[PDB]
Amino acid sequence: SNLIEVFVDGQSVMVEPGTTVLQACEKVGMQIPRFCYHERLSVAGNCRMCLVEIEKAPKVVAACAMPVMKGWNILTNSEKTKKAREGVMEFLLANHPLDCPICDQGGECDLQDQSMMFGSDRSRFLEGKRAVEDKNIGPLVKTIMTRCIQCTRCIRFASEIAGVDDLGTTGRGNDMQVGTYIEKMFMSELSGNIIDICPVGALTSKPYAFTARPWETRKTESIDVMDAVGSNIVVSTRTGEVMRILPRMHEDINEEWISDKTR
Amino acid sequence: ALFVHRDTPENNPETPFDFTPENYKRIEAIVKNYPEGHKAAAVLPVLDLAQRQNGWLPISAMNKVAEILQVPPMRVYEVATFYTMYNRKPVGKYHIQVCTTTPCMLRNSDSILEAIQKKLGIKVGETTPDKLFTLIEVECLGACVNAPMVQINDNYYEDLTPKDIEEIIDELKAGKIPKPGPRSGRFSCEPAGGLTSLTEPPKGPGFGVQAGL
Amino acid sequence: FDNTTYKNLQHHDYSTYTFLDLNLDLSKFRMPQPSSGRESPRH
Amino acid sequence: KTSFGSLKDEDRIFTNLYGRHDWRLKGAQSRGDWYKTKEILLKGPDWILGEVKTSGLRGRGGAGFPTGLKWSFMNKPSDGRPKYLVVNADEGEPGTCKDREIIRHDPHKLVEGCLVGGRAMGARAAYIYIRGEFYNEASNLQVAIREAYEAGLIGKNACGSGYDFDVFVVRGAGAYICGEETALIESIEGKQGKPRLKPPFPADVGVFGCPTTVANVETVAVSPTICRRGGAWFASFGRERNSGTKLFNISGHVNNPCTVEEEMSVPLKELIEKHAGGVTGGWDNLLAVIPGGSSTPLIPKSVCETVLMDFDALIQAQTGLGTAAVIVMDRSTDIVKAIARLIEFYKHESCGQCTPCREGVDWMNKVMARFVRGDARPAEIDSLWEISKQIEGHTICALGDGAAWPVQGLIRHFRPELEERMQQFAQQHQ
Ligand SMILES: Cc1cc2nc3c(=O)[nH]c(=O)nc-3n(C[C@H](O)[C@H](O)[C@H](O)COP(=O)(O)O)c2cc1C
Ligand code: SF4
Ligand code: SF4
Ligand code: SF4
Ligand code: FES
Ligand code: FES
Ligand SMILES: [K+]
Repeated sequence: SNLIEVFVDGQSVMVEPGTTVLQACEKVGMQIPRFCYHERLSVAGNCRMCLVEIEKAPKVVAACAMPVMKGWNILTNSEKTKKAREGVMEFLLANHPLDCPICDQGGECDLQDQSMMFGSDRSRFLEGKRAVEDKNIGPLVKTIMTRCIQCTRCIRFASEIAGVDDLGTTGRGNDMQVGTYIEKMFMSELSGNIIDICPVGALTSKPYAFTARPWETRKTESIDVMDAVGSNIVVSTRTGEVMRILPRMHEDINEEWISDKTR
Repeated sequence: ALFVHRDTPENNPETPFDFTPENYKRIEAIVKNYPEGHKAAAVLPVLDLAQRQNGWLPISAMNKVAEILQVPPMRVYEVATFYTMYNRKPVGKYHIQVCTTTPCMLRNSDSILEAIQKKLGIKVGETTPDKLFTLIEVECLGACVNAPMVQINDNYYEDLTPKDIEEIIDELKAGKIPKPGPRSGRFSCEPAGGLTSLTEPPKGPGFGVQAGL
Repeated sequence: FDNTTYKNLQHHDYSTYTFLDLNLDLSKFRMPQPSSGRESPRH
Repeated sequence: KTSFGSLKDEDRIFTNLYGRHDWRLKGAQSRGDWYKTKEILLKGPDWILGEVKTSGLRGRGGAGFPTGLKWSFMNKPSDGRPKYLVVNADEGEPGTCKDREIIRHDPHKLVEGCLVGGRAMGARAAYIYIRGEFYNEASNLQVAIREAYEAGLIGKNACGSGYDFDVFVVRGAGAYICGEETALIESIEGKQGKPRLKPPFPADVGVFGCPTTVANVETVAVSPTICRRGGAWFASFGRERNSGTKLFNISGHVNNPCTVEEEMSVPLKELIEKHAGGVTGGWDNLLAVIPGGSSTPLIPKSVCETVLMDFDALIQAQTGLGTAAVIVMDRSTDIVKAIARLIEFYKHESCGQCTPCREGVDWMNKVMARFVRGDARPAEIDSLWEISKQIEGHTICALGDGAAWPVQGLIRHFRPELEERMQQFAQQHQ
């Protein structure tokens, strides 16, 4: 009808106009690497981890933002794509702190996992690293902002989803910092969700701090009873004890969010 | 300098700032330059107007602008910290800004930089105890052919030598206002030693007009 | 015909509010602005 | 024609380049500005766009896209939104300072260009974005706009043609990245000067979300003359696909650094010798030239001996015309430090939005700082080359490219000099 034909590694796909290159790859069952893109937030296109090669085109495109055109062949595993990912991963890790053993994201970190699958296996950065001061934004969300990779997910979530315009970027260049600028607390009934959408250990659950690692927890898919919405949750347990509460995706109820009482 | 604000007695949300009546009329004209429904476009000119009235931008000045335009205060904080012409700390009365990018560096911007430091007895980034001068380096000021040069407040002083800059500070320190422009012998961007072009009188109206217009 | 003097000396007299005063001056010449239809994107 | 570079005064456009005549409306009118402008507006946009197309004019802001085709993207039926012309007077590329002279000495050329250009695009107003540092230049331009309003040249019934047009001036606040066309648009909208991804392209979604064309000051200011005198006249200067006259800034190690207008495709040597008084200490003292602002890669004395100043000639020499800001360096120049300071410039201007520039440009800066002292190993030169390639073509805007190209120029032509510093350092600290 109004669908158009594109190719992902030569496999034909029929997509609605406006579908992005990243969304076309989902249909054939490929997940393009990402950091800044989140399907429930506005497109940002700043991390550049989603860069992919379109056949015959000399420039890689940001799959998360680029609308796919008719007849395009998206080469998701070509050397030009692979070298783009290795280059971006190299820049993301250049200033990242060597924190994994003390970092609570360790074991369920997108930076770790996409470094394993898409990055290089070693470093050639021979300088010193950036270090930034931490921001206090309440008793729920701990900030270790040296780990931040400036994806701006928290800013976009706070503004669009929570309707709170208290998070932004201050400064410029390598010294651009995410935060409130002034001493402010980010206290919203949905605030705890920035822990989930932050890809790194920059934002973490203060109550959960240091207590468990993700591989050792048992997951129980259950229902919230703090209100009458019936939000779908996952109860993380370990050796008989409840460790934390996570959202469970349900498009018709809570999507992938929960309230701060539930959390 | 830092990009996080910590309240202090000189700089806190209750530091008194407000636009004068004259500046509110100017604010109205600034806001009228943009489509209705997009008043956020007035953030840059109105922060600058606040700084022109006050000299710098206390956090209370930032909050006033956010209140006038009905933009979240954070969105004004982002602008204030992004653009380098906004002073988030008090500066000296005469903000001396020495270009040190390669074209000016190639024409001995260092000699200018040391000329000012010995004269005022300060290092880059500092303010004199009498709070009259503040020295900082800056990137290309768009006057490269007249290098080396400095900008003091809104004025450019160009084709400088160590003597010329020491003289300018004496005039400023003496209550006088030196004349902006090249200090060598030429007027603007012309070759020194005689123009190599534009010596014939310019043509009058209608010269060269294509047929049938 | 004169070609040996600088004819751009008016900016030796410009002050702090020169640009904003001219903008205020031009306010009466502008055409009415277009409207997005709402007070702001947050309305 | 096979040789270029002897432009006569009668063929020059910016005839008050040096500010030796009255810059106000009476003086500009006496020099031919604002002449038969009503006739041009009534000729129609298709005629104007046709004239610019045949002139061969290309963008004078850096990238140099064909101007006639770029402006034609706006020649589409109004879809309810206002259409805008944004004039880029940010003038930020180091070594570049030509747009400063148009603004303060020939403002009425810029104003008439906005009107003529705006009519071609079907635009209701022009926003002139000018860097905040140029305060006096903005005041001059603001005075000229007032005269054009008081004379009915713009405003309601602009030039008596029945077309309404406004000319707003908006000042920057200190940011080289606001010269990028989409970062400029974001800046007018009251946000941080962070570029937008493409698509959408400004002709579809621009300032305030409306169809917009961003044009450099020099591109706009020549258009009334191209229309008055015809695109055939303009196209008769310079090599084919490199047409017209261009403003050149010659700075650095020359006897008489100056701004001058000259024909495209002029030899770089002739331009330096004829107008700037030659290289300081003689032509044999020349080390390198950055032909077109800091973003373009440098070329060594051997290449400059015969290169022509235009887009295709300089592309062939592995560089670019850029803004035609010619930065000359002589054999007394610490060439590594000169380029290191440019990387330091880009480090301070990156908006920080996207990873390869935010992190990568600061990384090259740290490496360059070590190359100046030789506190490095020769294996790091190829590492730095690969780092620059990882930045180029992977960023949102071309600032990432403009930081990588200077580095590639240094490694391309001065690799042995980089390795000499590493040798000297290694001997001393043993
Ligand atoms: C970092 C950066 C800075 C730029 N600065 C300017 C500038 O100061 N003036 C300008 O005209 N174009 C500048 N540009 C180019 C603009 O993005 C755009 O290409 C230009 O305004 C188009 O105008 P034109 O086609 O008439 O040349 C810059 C681009 C980048 C990436
Ligand atoms: S965020 Fe991920 S990569 Fe960074 S320290 Fe934590 S676990 Fe390691
Ligand atoms: S704190 Fe986390 S979510 Fe926010 S910008 Fe940094 S990495 Fe992204
Ligand atoms: S390349 Fe640099 S200046 Fe351009 S968008 Fe990315 S971070 Fe900003
Ligand atoms: S996921 Fe596309 S640039 Fe971040
Ligand atoms: S390098 Fe100093 S004004 Fe351009
Ligand atoms: K997290």
